Amino acid sequence: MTGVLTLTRTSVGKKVIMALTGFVLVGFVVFHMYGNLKMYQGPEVYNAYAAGLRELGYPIFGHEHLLWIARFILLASVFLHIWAATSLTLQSRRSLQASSISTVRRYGQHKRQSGYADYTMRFGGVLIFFFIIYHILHLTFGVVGYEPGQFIHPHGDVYETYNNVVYGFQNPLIVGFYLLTMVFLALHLYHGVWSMFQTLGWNNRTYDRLLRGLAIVVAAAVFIGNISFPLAVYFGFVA
Amino acid sequence: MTGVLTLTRTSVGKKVIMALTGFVLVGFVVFHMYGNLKMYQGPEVYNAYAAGLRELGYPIFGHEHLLWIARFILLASVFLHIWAATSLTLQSRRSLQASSISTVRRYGQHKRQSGYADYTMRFGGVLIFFFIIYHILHLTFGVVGYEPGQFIHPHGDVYETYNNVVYGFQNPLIVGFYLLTMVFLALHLYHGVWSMFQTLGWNNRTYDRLLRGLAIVVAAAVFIGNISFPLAVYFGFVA
Amino acid sequence: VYRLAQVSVNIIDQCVAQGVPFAREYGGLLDNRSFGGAQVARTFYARGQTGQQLLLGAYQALSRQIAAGTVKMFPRTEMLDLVVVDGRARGIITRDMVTGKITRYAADAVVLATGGYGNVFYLSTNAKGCNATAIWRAHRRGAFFGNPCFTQIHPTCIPVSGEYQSKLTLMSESLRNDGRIWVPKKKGDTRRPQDIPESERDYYLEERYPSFGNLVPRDIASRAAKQVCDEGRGVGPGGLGVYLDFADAIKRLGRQKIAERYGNLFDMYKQITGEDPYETPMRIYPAVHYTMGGLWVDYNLQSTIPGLFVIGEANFSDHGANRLGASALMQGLADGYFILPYTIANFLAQVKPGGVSIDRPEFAEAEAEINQRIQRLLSIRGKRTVDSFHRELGKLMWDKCGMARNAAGLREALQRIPEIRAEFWENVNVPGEANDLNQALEKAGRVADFLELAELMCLDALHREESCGGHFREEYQTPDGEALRNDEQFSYVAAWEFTGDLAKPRLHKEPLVFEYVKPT
Amino acid sequence: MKITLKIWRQKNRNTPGEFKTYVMDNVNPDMSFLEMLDVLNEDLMSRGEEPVAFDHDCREGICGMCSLMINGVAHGPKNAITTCQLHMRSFKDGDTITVEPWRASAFPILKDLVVDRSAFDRIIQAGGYISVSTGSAPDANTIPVSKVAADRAMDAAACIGCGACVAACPNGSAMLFTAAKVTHLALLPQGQPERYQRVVNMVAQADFEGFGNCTNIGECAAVCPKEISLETIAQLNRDLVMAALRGIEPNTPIVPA
Amino acid sequence: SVSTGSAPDANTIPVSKVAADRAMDAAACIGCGACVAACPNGSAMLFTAAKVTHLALLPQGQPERYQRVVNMVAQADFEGFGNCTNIGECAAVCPKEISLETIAQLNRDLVMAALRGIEPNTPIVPA
Ligand SMILES: CCCCCCCCCCCCCCCCCC(=O)O[C@@H](COC(=O)CCCCCCCCCCCCCCC)COP(=O)(O)OCCN
Ligand SMILES: CCCCCCCCCCCCCCCCCC(=O)O[C@@H](COC(=O)CCCCCCCCCCCCCCC)COP(=O)(O)OCCN
Ligand code: HEM
Ligand code: HEM
Ligand code: HEM
Ligand SMILES: CCCCCCCCCCCCO[C@@H]1O[C@H](CO)[C@@H](O[C@H]2O[C@H](CO)[C@@H](O)[C@H](O)[C@H]2O)[C@H](O)[C@H]1O
Ligand code: SF4
Ligand code: SF4
Ligand code: F3S
Ligand code: F3S
Ligand code: FES
Repeated sequence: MTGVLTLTRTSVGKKVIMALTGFVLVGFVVFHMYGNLKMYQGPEVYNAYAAGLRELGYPIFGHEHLLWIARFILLASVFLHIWAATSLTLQSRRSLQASSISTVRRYGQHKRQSGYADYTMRFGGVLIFFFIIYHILHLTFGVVGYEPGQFIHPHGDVYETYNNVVYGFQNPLIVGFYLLTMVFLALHLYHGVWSMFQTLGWNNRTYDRLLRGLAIVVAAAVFIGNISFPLAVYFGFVA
Repeated sequence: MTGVLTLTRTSVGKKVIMALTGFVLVGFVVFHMYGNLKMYQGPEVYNAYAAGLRELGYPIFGHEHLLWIARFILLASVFLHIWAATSLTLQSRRSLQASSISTVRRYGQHKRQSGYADYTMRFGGVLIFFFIIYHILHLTFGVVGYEPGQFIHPHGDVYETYNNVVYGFQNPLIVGFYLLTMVFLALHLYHGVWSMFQTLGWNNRTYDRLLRGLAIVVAAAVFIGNISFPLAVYFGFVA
Repeated sequence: VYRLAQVSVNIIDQCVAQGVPFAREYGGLLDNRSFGGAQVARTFYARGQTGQQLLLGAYQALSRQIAAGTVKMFPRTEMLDLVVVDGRARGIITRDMVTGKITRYAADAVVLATGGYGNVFYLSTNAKGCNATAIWRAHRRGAFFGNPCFTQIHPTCIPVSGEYQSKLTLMSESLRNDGRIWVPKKKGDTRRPQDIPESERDYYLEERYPSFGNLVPRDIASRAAKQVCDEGRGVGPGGLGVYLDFADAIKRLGRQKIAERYGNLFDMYKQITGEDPYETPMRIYPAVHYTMGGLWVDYNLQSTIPGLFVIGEANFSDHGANRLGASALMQGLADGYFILPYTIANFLAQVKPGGVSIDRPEFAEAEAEINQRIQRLLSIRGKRTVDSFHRELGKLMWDKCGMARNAAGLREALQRIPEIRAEFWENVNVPGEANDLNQALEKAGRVADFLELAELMCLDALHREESCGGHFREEYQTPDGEALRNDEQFSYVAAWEFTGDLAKPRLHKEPLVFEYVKPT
Repeated sequence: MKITLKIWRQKNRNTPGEFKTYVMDNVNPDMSFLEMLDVLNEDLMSRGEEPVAFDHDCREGICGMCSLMINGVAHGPKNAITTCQLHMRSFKDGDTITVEPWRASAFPILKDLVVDRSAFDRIIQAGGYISVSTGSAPDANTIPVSKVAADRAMDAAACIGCGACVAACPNGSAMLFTAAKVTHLALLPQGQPERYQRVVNMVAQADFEGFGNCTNIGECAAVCPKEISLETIAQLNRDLVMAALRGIEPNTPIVPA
Repeated sequence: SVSTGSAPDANTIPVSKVAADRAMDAAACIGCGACVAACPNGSAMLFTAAKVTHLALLPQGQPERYQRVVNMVAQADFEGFGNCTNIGECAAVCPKEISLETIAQLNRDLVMAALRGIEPNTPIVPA
């Protein structure tokens, strides 16, 4: 009687919401890795890409209009994603608490045969949340991880995104944090790119292997690019 | 047996044709208000938008090609819309000629309960037709409502659309005509945005309130923008 | 009866195929509910308008045949006479109810499906236009009335607010399964019914009739109600009504479940009367609901007149002395769909098509009779209205030939009916013209036929010296108040023949034999 | 109650009508509106005047005969009821009530308040049925109809054919009646085989009979005695769009006999 | 929701052989609960999905399927089961080899029911 908003009523509907938001977030992650691949072209190309993100369709759309629409869509997707993930994590925790040997163990010898997707997904999701916060504070705003006099904020229509990236991955702690988050995001994609198709019902025996391979390809590409960026910056390949 | 052209055979089919053409025209009206919102950005931004409308997709598309396609689509939509509106208006007029106390009165008392969406739609449609004719003759061609030496025509790739807007809404008669047309177009949108979903059958109990709210939002935004433009120009906020 | 019960299944199949929105279960299959007093759930229903959906399916089939050109529909046209040519019903004489035009139609067969005559009692549950004009004209033309005194009533009907009202809205008779029938003990009580204490409430049907507790049969309970209202109680607007109270049921059962059982009924009662039955007791009063009588028909649904077939409530047919619930719809659909198409074909195959046109002398005589009757009705210009005479006739028939009948009362009614008929034909006011939309003329004709039919009804009630079903004689009843049949002398169908004298019709007994269901 | 009535009085279709004023000194609040009209008719007959003619058979809000525009609203001020179901307690002492017939080109006026509503019959005749003959029906339980679909089809099928939707529609359109029948037949599996033809034919008939178009105003649902929703009109619109996609052409319209 | 005595003839509604085979694959569920036990979330998604797929694949379960799935899913939420992370351990340990395509079918049914605005009924309270 509420319509599509009846999805919030069931756990399966919450997983459908997470599947749609994860579709949006996987698209953004792939496009963001593709955009950040331009740092190897040079500071000019990377800064041109940064400036053109804001001028997306400028002759028709005002400055930062499409960028702000995308930012709002991303914020809504990530908020729905985290809300549904927290709800379902708490539901599964309650489902496990009553019958359990301990608060850290369920069975005496439980043997997993279909992977450890729950552990990796939940822990990596928490890590990705913290990393997104630290990332927006780090590269978008420059208020963390920067010595005084290294971050150049976008003034007017000239961008120093390349300089910010080069001076960002200098502290090995930040590089290690980015690398760990990229490992857990690689696991996140490796499971979720197939899991969103399975959660929406767009899966069967024939396409199961194809969707698993697509998830593997997406996760591998994103992982390789997103660990190439900070390692190249820290080791001196991008300067 | 003639296919979709059978829509022309029935009054409901004419109403469906009007629903589709009104989808097109509502999209154009919203995009037009969004584009004209750049007068407050400045003359440079407004003239850049005017030039980029013609130079749309230029690396792949010729000059004014996409604009001429859009103009042809708009002309077809508005001609089908006006034709079907006239046909349905004449049919509904014939439906009341025989049984009516007068040629201006149907009942000696008719308390209405669901609104007045037949006086507003038809009268505002006639007003919008006349306004579109006058507006094309006014701002597109500058052959009416302009003192000599006040209107500048597109010269090559330079555009003086901002100057035309500033010198157009100087006579308060033009401002009043525009404001009245915007009031009746606000009524048109407030009814038709929902009525075109109802006409195509994309409506039910759950989404009726949602479509009503969407129609209200669209009408309010279009009305506010399209009355802000000439009032600001006439009062001196845009000069 | 066996044919009706046998074709009921085809009736339901046809109704489902036609798109009648019967109640369905969650699995997609049909849902059955039980009537009052029925031991099986054999009833298929729409929510509360099953008759509406059945007639809508039949009307959609009729509209399909009208579009196909096989059926010519003549709405707002009232058949005023039957034309019998060479002993066969070979046409009808009708009047257009808008233009007033008298038309003559000739046919190879004539079917009378004009419903019952329950409006001979002025106060009834039937539609305002229901009449007995067609069947009475056929009876005067040669058709035999089979048991004209067999009338069914409804126990629960919303009473009238004054002498102006002539229709009692039918409420479901399951309302007596959860209510208590009473009237104030004092004859004149100005207190509110809910303010009347329990000791001062005359809970009749409980103080009297201890047997059949809270499930007294409709006939006994309604006779008690009419006796109570005739003694003078003043509970209703005119004193005609009894309190069916739901207060103790609401206190006992959950008000939510009582709502789930009687919500539509309570809403309709509050709309009609302006009183909520959740706080005040509701008022009910008996009204004549059905007529199991009508023109006698044989197994082929054909009347005494060859070529005249009577179907539905207009014939006697399958209901005997009491119509079961959901049987009038069943009988009508059976006759229309699965019986008459066979029997009318059987009749028509033995006769030559055509041969009779509307220029025959019989058509002229019938048309002249109809025109003279209409002109006489319009020319009386008396001081009394048509509804006044109909009200007098209905009150006399309800008091004398209603749920309680006796020889003295029936003789009094047989004396009074000719007097009322003479007063009608000398002192009735029918305004307007014949060639116009004269509703008063339609009412005048219907009441003119009713005044003749009521005499035959009273004569049949007097002749049947027994009680069976709806027909109740006070001289023949069990100590419990039930009907007491005389199967030795009255086990037959009484078909009455019009002899030209309204007070002396000829009785024809059609003996009844029961080889399968033994009388008990 | 003292009640003033401005009643439309028209001698016939050709004669132009006028409003006539009738004062009722005593009106019972429990008395129905049609009962008050009957009392006025008796008073007129006693005074020698011509009684007011109006349509009425069942007086239960089921048949659909009653058709009165009372004080500007079809079937009276109260919604979800008919003229017969309207009682004088809905009015106040000294009130003026304007009684009118249906005003539509396809609904000719025959008398004071009587209206010719055969255009609805011709709309039904133009495919508002399931073309099943007698004796060919399968078993009643052969085709499963879901309870929700049956409930919606009964909501649509509960249409008494009063024509108040045409009367209160500013365009004089039969959209609600046609939509109700189309939705009733379309929601059942028995109405599927000819549904996309049926709607087109029915819509064409409503155009041929002389009804207006649907501006989606919604007065029809406001004054409908049976609370038939605009979802029926949306269902008809979907069916007509789908039939246009299938190239369904309307048949020859049903000509009056 | 079919009562006794109202059933039509057994051959009235044709069920395709592949649909019957899939519905028998889903219907072959012994209710052991090993899917809940091996699922790291303790979810009954395999059992509920098997029943939903069994009834949805036959023409007799069509009238009430989009309600049923929602109700069944809601009941699994009310009874105290976890959510499906699509791990697939339940199908690994299932004695009758119920595939994860049953869970995909349930997901499709629930999405379609949400598109229809299907509201779960009141949960079945333990007696
Ligand atoms: C359909 C909805 C459309 C959106 C409507 C809401 C959005 C617009 C209104 C609210 C925002 C206010 C816009 C006003 C313009 C702000 C931007 C601006 O002026 O540009 C500054 C750019 O500043 C920013 O950083 C702009 C804000 C963008 C950062 C926020 C990132 C959000 C991330 C979203 C995704 C979250 C993660 C989920 C996906 C993984 C310029 O910097 P500066 O030179 O003034 O620097 C300070 C002086 N040194
Ligand atoms: C899929 C179909 C594609 C389209 C095919 C047909 C259309 C193209 C062929 C017919 C038109 C060809 C015209 C080619 C030249 C037009 C450009 C041109 O001449 O440029 C001038 C601009 O010319 C115009 O302005 C031409 C008219 C364009 C405006 C037409 C308005 C159309 C409105 C349509 C919507 C109507 C309302 C419905 C929506 C509410 C520049 O100014 P000027 O040199 O004339 O300056 C004069 C100095 N004294
Ligand atoms: C970079 C942004 C993110 C992307 C691209 C992403 C992608 C995905 C995808 C595609 C799924 C599968 C959804 C499904 O099976 O229907 C998923 C599941 C999940 N994500 Fe995310 N996610 C992101 C951020 C987060 C964050 C910030 C959290 C934690 C707050 C999180 C926690 C989870 C959890 C717990 C699940 C699985 C829950 C379950 O399957 O029952 N994710 N993710
Ligand atoms: C090591 C790989 C990455 C690099 C080099 C990188 C680089 C950048 C840079 C330079 C910015 C600032 C540009 C801007 O704010 O508009 C940025 C913003 C952003 N990044 Fe990343 N990023 C990486 C990984 C990620 C990942 C994995 C995510 C998703 C979880 C992500 C999400 C974002 C978001 C949401 C913004 C803000 C976008 C905006 O403000 O418009 N980034 N990134
Ligand atoms: C670009 C400007 C216009 C827009 C955006 C617009 C939009 C709409 C929309 C969306 C509808 C509802 C259609 C439906 O319910 O299916 C509508 C109805 C209508 N429009 Fe327009 N319209 C515009 C200009 C006009 C013009 C120029 C006329 C005629 C002179 C007109 C006359 C009408 C009429 C008469 C109706 C409803 C008629 C009926 O339902 O009987 N409009 N309009
Ligand atoms: C600026 C250009 C637009 C304005 C100029 C065009 C205006 C012309 C329309 C005026 C009315 C004539 O419009 C004409 O209406 C008639 C009947 O009303 C329609 O006639 C047709 O459809 C109607 C139902 O809608 C039925 O009677 C029948 O199926 C057929 O006659 C024609 O298909 C349409 O062409
Ligand atoms: S749709 Fe409603 S208002 Fe119209 S005829 Fe049917 S019942 Fe009357
Ligand atoms: S493990 Fe398999 S058989 Fe056992 S309950 Fe779960 S789905 Fe059914
Ligand atoms: S009021 Fe009129 S516009 Fe359509 S919805 Fe009803 S017929
Ligand atoms: S193993 Fe568990 S996570 Fe879901 S797919 Fe099966 S219930
Ligand atoms: S008289 Fe039958 S609906 Fe009113």
